[PDB]
Amino acid sequence: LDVALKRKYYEEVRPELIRRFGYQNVWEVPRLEKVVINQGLGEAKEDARILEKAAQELALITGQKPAVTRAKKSISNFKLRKGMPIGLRVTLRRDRMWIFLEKLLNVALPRIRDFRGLNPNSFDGRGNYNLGLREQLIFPEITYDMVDALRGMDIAVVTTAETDEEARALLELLGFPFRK
Amino acid sequence: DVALKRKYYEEVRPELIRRFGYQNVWEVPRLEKVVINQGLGEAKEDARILEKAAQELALITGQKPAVTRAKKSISNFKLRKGMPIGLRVTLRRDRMWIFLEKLLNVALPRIRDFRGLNPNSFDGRGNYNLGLREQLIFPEITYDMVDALRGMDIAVVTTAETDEEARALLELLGFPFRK
RNA sequence: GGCACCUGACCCCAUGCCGAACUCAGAAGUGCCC
RNA sequence: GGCACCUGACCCCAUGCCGAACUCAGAAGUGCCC
Ligand SMILES: [K+]
Ligand SMILES: [K+]
Ligand SMILES: [Mg+2]
Ligand SMILES: [Mg+2]
Ligand SMILES: [Mg+2]
Ligand SMILES: [Mg+2]
Repeated sequence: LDVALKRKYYEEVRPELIRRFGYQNVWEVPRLEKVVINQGLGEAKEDARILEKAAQELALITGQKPAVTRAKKSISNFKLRKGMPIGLRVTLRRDRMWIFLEKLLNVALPRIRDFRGLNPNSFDGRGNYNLGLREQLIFPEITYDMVDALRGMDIAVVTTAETDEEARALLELLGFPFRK
Repeated sequence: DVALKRKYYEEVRPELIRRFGYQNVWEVPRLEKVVINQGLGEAKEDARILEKAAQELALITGQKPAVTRAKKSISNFKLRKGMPIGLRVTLRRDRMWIFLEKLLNVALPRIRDFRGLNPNSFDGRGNYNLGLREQLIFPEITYDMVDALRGMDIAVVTTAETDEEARALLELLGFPFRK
């Protein structure tokens, strides 16, 4: 399972984190835990062929089956208000996560005109990074293009770091193209 | 009574931060769960003493024990695939606190000649294990139902990354370590 | 409003045991998107 | 041999997605019961 971004973590990223913060044992060094990708529908468009087009492209770029999230309790009862399926969700762990981040950061994000870098301030206060991408994402597989149809998918990079400063060191050194 | 929790949140967390210098209160080690594993005594090869034993541990811990059995993978001589080898309960949150309080404010004191706890029983990742062989230390275990169960292997799992931090946690909580 | 984090379980629902997980909850907690 | 930790997985089994959980696996890994 020779993955490019994984290889970089143990080879480069891990040894330098143990320097910046000097961790006692190798198991306290922050790691990547999961990547949750959420492509919402926002009820702005209801066509059924939307959920299925998104469900299938999201599955190719992630290599995993998306789960259909749904509206729990009801809302405004006029007639045309709450559907049922409200978006797609996939949780990437292990190898599929290393492969998705390598394609996202190194081939998809760069092949975008309107891109200067990621906002280094989008950290949740507990070591996790939150991103929102409403552009076209070009992947080796297919092209994720629901720019006009749906809004932006919500990516959450959840790590084992305890603080944001250690979360971005991991991410900075990992490859994430920020602006700081 | 959840008095051991108050102690953690009022005394221990601040004393640990002082000792190790945690910048954030959520990095301070805490108890995640306690797993109890009871071997079988007379409840073994039976289904009436095994019910009085389960309800036995069920009252000691506050929750429904789980029955551990021998993996199902028979060869060619079909004679079943493993019967019950014991009971298991995973204590988290309040039930975990209440059990740790009883354990040291009731169960450990009822032991005669008690030395202390081995300060070495740390698994290397910040967790602690101990075995309470002979009972009569738990008020609940009724008479005429004592040898229904053997001794319990306890595993105190914490969020502490090392034994050092884990030990400080336990010692500040009030575990009577031999040392 | 949604996903992630955080925290809980009154409610649907859930645990070979465990609201750990799954489910649910949360204007006046944190991040991001609309 | 059991539980916990750790690491791993189409072998039974499993995930609204996810070997995260559940299941299973690991003499020559750590801890307590042996
Ligand atoms: K929770
Ligand atoms: K595991
Ligand atoms: Mg984190
Ligand atoms: Mg630990
Ligand atoms: Mg459920
Ligand atoms: Mg299963």
